[PDB]
Amino acid sequence: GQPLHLPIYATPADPKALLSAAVATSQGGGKLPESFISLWRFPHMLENA
Amino acid sequence: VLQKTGLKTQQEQTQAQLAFLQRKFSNQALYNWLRGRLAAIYFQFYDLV
Repeated sequence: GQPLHLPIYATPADPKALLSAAVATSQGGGKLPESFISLWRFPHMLENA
Repeated sequence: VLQKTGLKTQQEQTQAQLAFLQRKFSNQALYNWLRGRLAAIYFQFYDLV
């Protein structure tokens, strides 16, 4: 009962290549607040800022 | 067989670390953006000084 033919040999499966996706988002920029005038002249307000 | 499944667990862990280093906040694209913006501001400020 030993077969004369030799058995066929299986081919192993292909492994999966794990891949990541890196995307970026776009947040909208902020606008300016309102111009509020003050009492001070230029150099004092400049140094303060 | 247990050695093989241990190695596949190691591979999945390496994939997890790589996805972490891509998807964390301070990644390489952040520093590229910072170096570009800071370089432009730095050059213009150099000219004024």
